[PDB]
Order: sequence, then C-alpha cells, then structure tokens
Amino acid sequence: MQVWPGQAYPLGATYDGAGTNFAVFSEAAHRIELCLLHDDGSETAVELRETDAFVRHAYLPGVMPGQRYGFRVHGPYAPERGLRCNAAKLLLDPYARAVSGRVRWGEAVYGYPFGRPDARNDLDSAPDTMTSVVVNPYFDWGDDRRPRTEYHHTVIYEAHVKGLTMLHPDLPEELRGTYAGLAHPSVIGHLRELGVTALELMPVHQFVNDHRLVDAGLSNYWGYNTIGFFAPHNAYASWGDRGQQVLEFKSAVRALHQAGIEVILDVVYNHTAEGNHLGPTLSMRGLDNPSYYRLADDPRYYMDTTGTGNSLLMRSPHVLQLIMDSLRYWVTEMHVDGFRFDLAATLARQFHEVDRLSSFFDLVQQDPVVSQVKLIAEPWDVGEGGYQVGNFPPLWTEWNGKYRDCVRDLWRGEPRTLAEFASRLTGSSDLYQDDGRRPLASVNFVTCHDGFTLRDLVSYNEKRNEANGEGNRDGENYNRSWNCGEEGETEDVGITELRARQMRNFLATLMLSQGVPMLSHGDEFGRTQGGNNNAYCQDNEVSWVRWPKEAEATLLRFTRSMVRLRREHPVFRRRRFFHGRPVEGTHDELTDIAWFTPEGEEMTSRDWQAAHAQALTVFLNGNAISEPGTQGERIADDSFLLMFNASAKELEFVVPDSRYWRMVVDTSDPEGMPPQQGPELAGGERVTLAPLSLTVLRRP
Amino acid sequence: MQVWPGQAYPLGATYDGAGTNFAVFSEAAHRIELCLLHDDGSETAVELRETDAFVRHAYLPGVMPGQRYGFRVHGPYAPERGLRCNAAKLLLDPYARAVSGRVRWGEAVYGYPFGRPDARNDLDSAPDTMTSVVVNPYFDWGDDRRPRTEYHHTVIYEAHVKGLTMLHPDLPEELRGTYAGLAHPSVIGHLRELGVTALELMPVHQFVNDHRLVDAGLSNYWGYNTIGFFAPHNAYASWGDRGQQVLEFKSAVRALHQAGIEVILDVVYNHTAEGNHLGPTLSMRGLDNPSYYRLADDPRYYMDTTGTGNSLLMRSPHVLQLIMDSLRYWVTEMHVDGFRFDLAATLARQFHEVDRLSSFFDLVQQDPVVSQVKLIAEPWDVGEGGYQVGNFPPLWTEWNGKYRDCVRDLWRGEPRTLAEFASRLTGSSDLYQDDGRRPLASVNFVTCHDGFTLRDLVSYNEKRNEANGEGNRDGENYNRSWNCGEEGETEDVGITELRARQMRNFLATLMLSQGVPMLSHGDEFGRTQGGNNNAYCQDNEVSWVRWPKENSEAEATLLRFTRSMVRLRREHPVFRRRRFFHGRPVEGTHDELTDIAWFTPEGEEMTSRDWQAAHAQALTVFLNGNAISEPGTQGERIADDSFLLMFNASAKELEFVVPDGRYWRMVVDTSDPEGMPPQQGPELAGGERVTLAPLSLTVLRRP
Repeated sequence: MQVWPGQAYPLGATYDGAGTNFAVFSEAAHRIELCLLHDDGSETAVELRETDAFVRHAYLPGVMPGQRYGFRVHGPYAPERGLRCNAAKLLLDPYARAVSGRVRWGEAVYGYPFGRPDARNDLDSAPDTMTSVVVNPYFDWGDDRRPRTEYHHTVIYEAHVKGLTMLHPDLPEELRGTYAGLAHPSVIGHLRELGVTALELMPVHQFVNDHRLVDAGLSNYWGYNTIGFFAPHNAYASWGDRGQQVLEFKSAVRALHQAGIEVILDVVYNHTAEGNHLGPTLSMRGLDNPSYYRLADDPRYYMDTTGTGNSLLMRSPHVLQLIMDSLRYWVTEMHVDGFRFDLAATLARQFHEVDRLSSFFDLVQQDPVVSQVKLIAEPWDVGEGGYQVGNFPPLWTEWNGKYRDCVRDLWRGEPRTLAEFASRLTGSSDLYQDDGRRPLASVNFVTCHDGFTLRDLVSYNEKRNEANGEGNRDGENYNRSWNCGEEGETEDVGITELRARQMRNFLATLMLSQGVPMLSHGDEFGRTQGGNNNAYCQDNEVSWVRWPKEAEATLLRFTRSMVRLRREHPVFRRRRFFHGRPVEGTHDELTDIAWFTPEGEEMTSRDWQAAHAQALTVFLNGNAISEPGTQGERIADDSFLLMFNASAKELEFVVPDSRYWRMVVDTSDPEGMPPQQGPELAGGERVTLAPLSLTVLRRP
Repeated sequence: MQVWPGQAYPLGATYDGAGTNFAVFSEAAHRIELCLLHDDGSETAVELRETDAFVRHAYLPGVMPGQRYGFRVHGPYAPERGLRCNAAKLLLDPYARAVSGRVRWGEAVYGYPFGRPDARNDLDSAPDTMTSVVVNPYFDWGDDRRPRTEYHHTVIYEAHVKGLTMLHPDLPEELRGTYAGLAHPSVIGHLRELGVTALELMPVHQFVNDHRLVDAGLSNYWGYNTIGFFAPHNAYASWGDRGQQVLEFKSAVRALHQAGIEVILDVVYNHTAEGNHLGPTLSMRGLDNPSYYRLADDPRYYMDTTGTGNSLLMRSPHVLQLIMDSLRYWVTEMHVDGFRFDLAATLARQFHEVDRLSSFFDLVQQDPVVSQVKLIAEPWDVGEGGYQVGNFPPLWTEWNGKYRDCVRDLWRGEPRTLAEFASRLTGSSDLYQDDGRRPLASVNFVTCHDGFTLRDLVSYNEKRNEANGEGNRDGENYNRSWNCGEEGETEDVGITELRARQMRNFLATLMLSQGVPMLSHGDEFGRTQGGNNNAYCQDNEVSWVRWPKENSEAEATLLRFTRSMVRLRREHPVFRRRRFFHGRPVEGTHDELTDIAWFTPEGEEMTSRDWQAAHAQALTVFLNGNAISEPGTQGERIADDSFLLMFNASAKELEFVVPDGRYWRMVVDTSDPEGMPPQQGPELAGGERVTLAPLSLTVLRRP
C-alpha cells in the first residue's frame, strides 16, 4: 500500500534492510504487475511504472524476506510474431534468488489450451506453478578462506546432491539427501580421507520435473533442465523452501572451505525448462518471448538443435547479461570455486550462428570475477575448421573424451596406438596446449555420470536402460566396455575377482596420468546402476549410494591410499604438464621420462607405431623435474617405474639399471596393494606380471 | 636477487605486503627481462620466464613500493612484418599505477636511427624515458560517501587541475596547481558556494609532452596525449613522483566527496602517445606492436582515422582488457564516480571498423562497475548509419553540440528554427530518448575548453591562436559568436556592459534548460584567453584562472550572478524534470493543465504554423509549477511555484505582456547591471505590458 519508484539495478529481489527493490526486464510487454503473494493465496498487484532500459521497477518498504512474489505481463499474444505474453500466467523472476514449491502439473501452467497451440490460454497459473522469493542477502562467512587450490594439486569428485547422502546411516533422516547432509562432518570427512580438492556437484540450479516424466512415475533426477539460475534447488533443502535454502547451500560451502574442499557447481545455459512451444509458460516466454529465446524464421517455433526444445538468444545483450550476472552471483555471493558448462559443445555452437562466439571468450577473459575461477567444459567443432576462437581463458579446461576412450579401449582388448597412448598419460599435450590459444588442462576421467559407472564398466557390453522407458535407444551405445566373462553378476569367483582388479587398474591409470583426475561418486565403493548408463530419471536405488559394511571396502582403502600417492609424489603432478618437451624425453640419463619395452630396451623411431600397444614400461625420473615451486624451490622426488600389461598372457618384465627398487603398488593381489607392504627388487631381474595388471617401483 | 614464480593476474606491478608480482602481456616477445632500477642507474636484469597465455611474469619478494621498474623485450625488428621490438629501449608497464619522470627527448627514445625509418636503433633509452613505479594500494577511505547524485541534480564543472589552482592567493605555493591544492577548503568552498555537484577533471592519465612542442617553447597543457591509463599524471603532484601521487589523488577525491562533489575524469582513449611510426617507442610499440595498435594494409603504418596518429585495434583481446581494467581501476580503487570520453566520435570509428563496436556497448552493459557510473561522450555518425548501436548503457550522455551551436546562433542574432530552439530548452527530446536505444540525457553547455571562453565568446569574431605557432589555421573557424561592437578589449562602456550582460544571458539560459548542464573553469569570473580558442599548448598565463581580489567590482558580480542561478535551479524542480521532456510534447495539451506552454511577446499562444518561425527572436515560455507528473524519492507529488520565461533575441526594445488575474514577482532580469538573481524584483500585473531592452531575459515567479 506504499510504493516508491526505487532503482533499475540490480534486477530481481534485493532487500534494503527495511525495504525491497523489484526489477523485471521486458522490451515487448504492455504492462507489468508485481503480484505480492499472501499466505492465503491472494494477489496484491502493484503496477510497476518507472521505465528504464525496458525494465519496469518499483520499491516496497516493509516487505521483508520470505515474501513470495511473481510477475504478470500483459503483452501481445501473437504466435505469428513470437509474442506469447499472457496476463493469466503469473511469471517467474529470472533473477529469483530462491523459489518455493514444486511444479504441480495441470492445464493451468501451459499458457495455451491443449486443443490449440496458437490460441490464448486464460487459466490462472498461480497455485500450480512455483513462486519466486525475496532472499535475505545477509550471511556470515566467518573465516571464509577461499581455497585457491591449484590445478596441478586438484582431485575432482563428481557427486549428486540427493543421491549422495540418501543412504548414509550416520546422518539424521532429516538431512538425508539434502544440502546440509553435504556439510556433515562424517561426509566432509569421507572426502578428506579420499584426498579430493574439488567437489563438482551436479546442477544445483533449480530445475523442473518434466511433465511427460512425472506422469510416468519417474522424475528428472540429474536435472540439466532449469528455470532460475540464482537459487538453490529446493527439493534438496531440508531447511524449507521459503528462502531458507540459500542459507543452506551457503552454510554448506563455508563448511567445505572449512576442510578446504572446493565447490564446483554444474551449470546449464543451453536450454530452459519452458522447452519448445507446447511446453509450459513459467518465466521467460511470458515476460518477453522474442528476446530470451532464439526463434526460427517463423516466430512460432523454437529451434532445438539437440532434443532440449529451445535455446537462449546469445546475441540479445540482456541474455548475455543473465549469464554473466548468474555466474558472478555464485562466485561472489555463494562463494563457489569454479563451474562446468554442461553441453558446452552445444553451448559453444549456438554463439557461432550469431558471430558472437569469439566475442564471448573476450567477455570471459576480461571480467575479474569469472576469469579467475575454474571453467570446465568439453571440446567442440564449429562451422568449418574447429573451435574457431583465438584466446581460451587461462583456466578454461575440457573433459578429455579421447583419454577415457583411449584407456577404456586398452584393458578392453582393442588397440590404441602407442602414440595415442603416449600422449594420454602425458596429459594430452597434443590437444590441450598451455599456449593461451587452447584449453590448458585435461580433466582425465575413466567414468562419469554419463555412460557406465566403474563397476558397470567391467560388467556389461550392452546397456540395460529399458528402465528409462525411452525404448532402450537412449544412452551411450558403444561404451567401449568389456564385461570380463559374463553379463550381469554371476557367482563365478574366477571372474568376480577379475573385475575387482580391473577397477584396480581403471583407478590406477587415472591417478598416474598427467593432468586433473576426476572420480565419479560411488566408484570407490563399487556403485552399480543396474547396467544403466544414462540414469537421468532414476531417482531411486539405481543411483543411490550404498554405504559399505570387505569387497566394497578393499577398493575404498585402495583408492584412499592411492590418492595419497598422487598428492605425495610430484612427478605425477607437474605444474607445467609435458606440454613443452617430448613424451620419450630427449634420450639420455637426465630426461624426466623414458619409455621401455617389457623386453627391456627403449622404444625407437619405427617402434612408436605399435598397433598392439598392449605392454609398456614407463620410467619417470625424480630429479629431471624442471619446475620451480611455490617459492623458487626445486621440487624433487624419487624416480618411479611403471609396467603396464594390457595383454592377457602373463608377461615377464625386466627392471633396467642394474640401484635397489621397491614395489609400491600391485593390482594383482586381492588384498589391494597400495597399502599392503611389498618386497624389494634388484633391477634387471625377470619378474612375472599377472594378466591385465599393473606394477609400480620406487627409488631415489 | 631472489626469484619466485608469482601469478599472471593481475597484469602490472602489485605490492603484496612483502613482495611485488609483475606481469606483462606480449604475445610476440621472444624473451622478456625485468629491470629493477636503483637510483645510481643500475639495471638488475631478471629474466621473466613463466608463460601462461603469453604473459611473462615473476614474483620478486622484498621489492617495495617506490622501486622503479621497466620492461625490456627481445623480439624481431621487422617492420615489413610489423614487429618493432628492441631490447635496448627500457619499456614501461602499461598497468603501472604511478609513473615518475619526464620525456628527456633525444635520439634514444625513438627506436629507429635518425637516418632511416625502417632500420634498427641501438641507443639505451633508460636515462631518457619515464620509469614505471610499484605502488602501495592501501588507503583509508574512512567513510567514502560516494555522492551518487542523480542526473537531474548534476551540476558538472569542467576544470583543469593546474588551470584551476595555479593563481589562487589562498593556497600555499606548495599546492598551487596540484592535486592536494584541489583539496583545499578554499577551492572546495568556491566549488560548493557555486553549487557544482560533479567536478570534471581534464586528462589525468599520465601523458607525454609531444616532442613537437617541447622543442617549440610550448607544452601539452591539456593532456590529450596519454601513455599509462592507470597513473595520476606525475606533473600534477606536489608530494612526489615515486608512487605517492596515488596518495594525493585518493586523499583528494576523499576531500571532494565529503563535500558532496562527484569526480568525473576525462579519459583519452582514441590514440596512444607513441602515435604513428617515426614516433617515440615508449610503452607498447616495443612490447607487442601487432596486438595493441591498428596496423593495416602494410604492417609498418598505422590506420589513421584518429587524426592524432595511432589508433588502438578495438578488437584485440587484451586491448579490450586494458581499457576495461583501466576504467574500473578508477571506480573501485580511486573511487571515481564517472567518466568523460574525449573524441568519442573517432573512438567509435575505430571500434566499428573491426566490428567490435556493438560487442563493446554490450560489454559495458553487463559490467557492474562501468555500467552504473556516469558515462559522458560525443555523438557520432559511423560508417553507414550514424549510431548503429542497439542499446546504450542507460547512463550514457553526449556533449550537446547542437545545443551550443543553436544558442550561440541565437544571442548573436541568427534564425535557428523555432522548433530547433523549442526542443533545446525542452530536454532535447528529439536526439536523446530514455528507452535505452539512445543516450538518456542531454548534457548542455554554452562553452568549454574546445572553442572560446565565455568572456571571449562575446568579444572576438575570429580566433587568435597565433601564440600556438600553428599559423592560426587551428581552432573552431566560425565559433558562431559576435564581438559586441569592437573586436578585442574596448573602452566603450556601451560595449563593456553589453558583454557582461550577454554573458548573463548565456549563463542563465544554460541553467534553466532541461537535461544536464555544464560549465568550464573560469566563466564565473569571466576568464579571457585573448581570443585563443584552442589553447592546448598554452601552459602559461593564457588559461590559468585569475582569482578576483576583493575590490574587483565587476568580476565579483558575475560570480554572485552565477552562484544564485544554480541556487534558482537547485531550489525549483521545474527547471530539471527527472524524466526530461521525453514522453510529452514541447507544447503540452494547450489547456488549463500543462507542464509547459509557449506564448508571444504580444501575449498569445503560438499556433502550429507559428511553430515554423525563421526569425524566432522573441518568446515567452510558461512552466506550470503544479503540473510536475514525476514521483518523488518516496512517491511525493513534486510541486513548485510557476515560472515565466521571457526571451528577446531582438535588437530593438520589444514590449512583452504577462500572459497570466493573478500577480507575478520578477526574479531574474538580465539587463540589470547589478545582477538580478542576487537582487530584488518589482511586481508585474497579470496582463500589463513590460518594456524589454534588446538582447535581454526576464523570469517571473508565482506559487
């Protein structure tokens, strides 16, 4: 009942101690109403009249947080002109700092009558839809020391916010599956014992349960399909949904930085949950359709290049703004350490149909907030020629798809070249050069959420995604996976211990390779998705995490004692990866590395093209480490000796240099042998090595 | 020494409490040395070897602010390829946040042998160049009440740092013409008394006195030839040049802001002081010539659209970073509240012939520091289509040149269309909207450092820039002015009062015209340059401000006239409408209730054909003080007394009639020689005639 004009910046819900400033963009709306929602379901419509930059805005004192607010836009309803505004639907603030409730699917949330897509729907959208919230922006990050952990000291961990803690019998069933159950000391401590420096969560941006999904008993579980990029997802909030979740995720980040674990929340900006036409009408299509979504040359239909349904307009400057304003809000206000752009390949494509691609990596590389955080993405190829960009921000990294496809295609049985294999342990120096013209790292992974899990990775040759309901045609088809003898679990102990060390190999490869190793959550305990490699709608025992009570425990203390080895020996984590100098080393008795035959000699000019690159002996030196440290200190370390047997028949290797070596790891024995103490070796002496197995020696 | 790795961000020299972290962008250098200079000219070479994204960087612990550094770059000298590197010229860090010294012009700083322009010079440019200096960024902004005065309240004052406080008999000799002298209670007194709400600083980024001037008896007094966009110009500091100039500036904005006065600084971006080839190799030519300047068609030579030499390759990835990092270092480290873009017209012609132009007005649009501050610049006509940008930063303003050329043409006696002058008072609705598709303001000005001064505008018909040594072919050719009887200083009293009464017309028109006003340093006293209208090279008595003594009768009257026109504006809203006349018409609905209404000398409402008056000499604008349909800071109806503007640009007496039964109290008359805004006023009847001397104004007031 008291309306001041207020300010045009910042857009959204911003509370000035005893007032609130509301701002909403639209360049094609007629009139905007801000409907202050009451608990009894009544609308207190305040027309917003001050116009600046096509943003209507007004300030209401005495309107304190928890206040539920929406928008109503009267605009032209012409699907011929891309004008799909509607006054009946109560729109959502794209800068909603928090959102209450869930989508209750009905006729009302659709904005066209089910019979006619070009007709106008005039149902009230108000009770069924969600509801944006005025977030109290105060928070006490007490000693919030920003963990500036380096890339060459990082161990990422891909974990889901609900699927992680739903079954830990240590957390109250109150906090099970929730953001606070993330910052529980026992869980914050399970990573500390692993030795991970980077927690990369899945989308915490608030997402919508697909209509055609919940009406199938399922629910979007991963949720790369969002509506509001300024709010924690509310079904992960055990502290309620009336703005309290923002104090949740914030209380969970500070506790992570307490134990010095970074947060890397996942980010989708390649489509919106409103989907193509015939979808719902919730936030964007209603406020201003033709300058949030890229429309075809028939304004009635949205160009989905993938299956998503719609794509944002990456040339309309107000859309560029929601992205940089979205990224900045988390880094600064929720104190997040890096991002990862889902379908950054579909993302980086979209720009290049508006010339605006290489002008965006300029925006990234100039801004001080977003540049100096980790940006993790995936390689692409656009138009004709490739990336077609000049300057990659010098933290911008890719998930190495040609390393896992190279590792998976090693213990499987098929060949990768010894050249393909040399450059992969090396840290993919051939695809990611540190120049400042290419991504500067490789996020090595043997597995992630897409495709199998490490357990399923050696247990199936075809998927078993009939549980997704998509006719089994979905999901990665050629997982490059070998099942070790039979499909499904079988009792046969002969093969059941075969797999148990196949994962002891998949994990060891990841840790000794140069670069950034990433673990998917559950591959320490041996997590199984029932052969399902795309579990996006399995919000159940499929992608829950079973917590152990020996087999599942041997691998946990395998991983946890392996990660010790990575953190402890600097030849496996070289600040400048082998970007400069060759993979063989300039052959002499000083090089950082030199490759050997199981027979004993060095590889040679026409030896590097070994199609059956099954066996290898890689010697890394502990004194050729040509990098200064934190303070100009020469980082030094022992020399190590790797011996790979990606070949069934037992192989006999020979340790060169005549020097007392110590076997520090052996895949083949069942008790797990990072921790189990080992014997000394002489060097030169013939050793036998089990099939499909690794061994590593140590000497200063 | 002792060499640690360091980082690559932030570019430039940054003091760490115990160290200094250097970084320099050069994507074509082959190896970069850092040179720590002592006082006894000793260069300690430290080979920066770490290379992330073509930034060579190292961390030097124990290096302290005040320690002099520079860069030396080993790259190929092939101008047929465009590379003009030379290991022998002690470069400067483009990010250096305080610079010491001065160009000591000789053969050594130019980077080529004075016989051939295409060959290679090997002269040590270390004792003849400036030297970058590490700076301590700590400062105590106790309560920096950033005076975020809105555009309708803004009274902008264009001063020059030296040219404001050089001849003041209140400042000690120490602080005359400096930054700390800018912080004096005296000048801040005269800035408040006048009522300025934002002081505009002529170029403050360190600039290079052109060799063409230093071997000419002259020097670059303005400073539109800059080198390091991050440093206070050293020659303005009375405390020291090894870094300390940052500590003046901050304590200076500090003292200004406490008074409620913004700081809008002028920035020189269209060109760099190394200029075109045959120019001194100072900062960027040697580091990386390709990715700073706009070379084209032939590598050796620089696309010259700027007309002042080198342009700056607006698509280069680290040229966008240098500009944006330089804009906001002044807003969030020096606490500046706004900017002014010299030669924004040309800069937009450099930004668009790379097709990065639109990409920039989006880059300013999102950025929270550069967007939300006052952005002042020039109109332009780019390539094909004029503006050719979509949506402006909705704080973007222009220097309303079609205002001054329209009011100069008026009190000189030329027939600017009765519509061309309607919209100019009105808030310049026609050229400046508020959607976001055009600049959301109409910054007005009668005169400035470009062109005449206000006592010169009324005394000379042609420029007199002979003292510039450019043969008087430089300067605005027709300044649309008139000398008022005898060109120069006359003894004729009939002339001498005509001027100081024309000057009252020019100042008063300005202070009632909608939009955002602006004055230049000297007009409150009426400073004369001697008809010199481009005094860029007069660092002498020509453009210092003379301060009026106490027994200086006439000059003190203009000052007391000016100090109360700002009063009349800061005290009555009707002369500054939050949304200027931007939706409404320049006439209003011709009925009982309109914010505005235009009448005749003879006393009738002007007709639509009467809106086509070539000889548009006489006028009477009514503003309704109750028809202000704009909300308050809290939603109040802002209501006022009604005003009555009467103009006569004629040359004989014209009798006006007061259009409005009720009564009017005359509050401003220009023909009065005592000065009316600081005087009393008779009562006009409400229909009675008034005799109005030629070239004179009258404002009446009534609640």
